[PDB]
Amino acid sequence: SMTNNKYYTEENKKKVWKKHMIVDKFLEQPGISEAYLNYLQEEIHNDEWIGFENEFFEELTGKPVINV
Amino acid sequence: SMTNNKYYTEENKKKVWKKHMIVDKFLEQPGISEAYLNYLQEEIHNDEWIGFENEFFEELTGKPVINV
Ligand SMILES: [Ca+2]
Repeated sequence: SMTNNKYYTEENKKKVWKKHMIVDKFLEQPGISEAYLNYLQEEIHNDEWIGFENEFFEELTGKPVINV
Repeated sequence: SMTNNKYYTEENKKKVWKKHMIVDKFLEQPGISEAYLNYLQEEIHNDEWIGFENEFFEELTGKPVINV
């Protein structure tokens, strides 16, 4: 969670990996998953997300979070 | 699956990085942020989260997701 390639350190990569594992469980909780869907349905049209087309597509259509 | 270092590839690191930015804005929405901190309060005790205590602490006390 930062747009700076300078902060894109493998230590921060691991930090972010683990925090995403934590929040992923929260997103699957009933109610929350629907409000998250509503958020994405709104956010996918927000042109501030330059270059995130593919990640918005994967989250909205329920594609896996990572590539196995 | 995110626990297996076999998939800790660089493509997956970047994918997680960008998806975590998307999810971070949702967690700042009013209502959701409270529900998330409640979730964290409950879940910190579960043994699934052994060795995630630093991340739970950072998320619980409003630390930046990455160091910076
Ligand atoms: Ca809806």
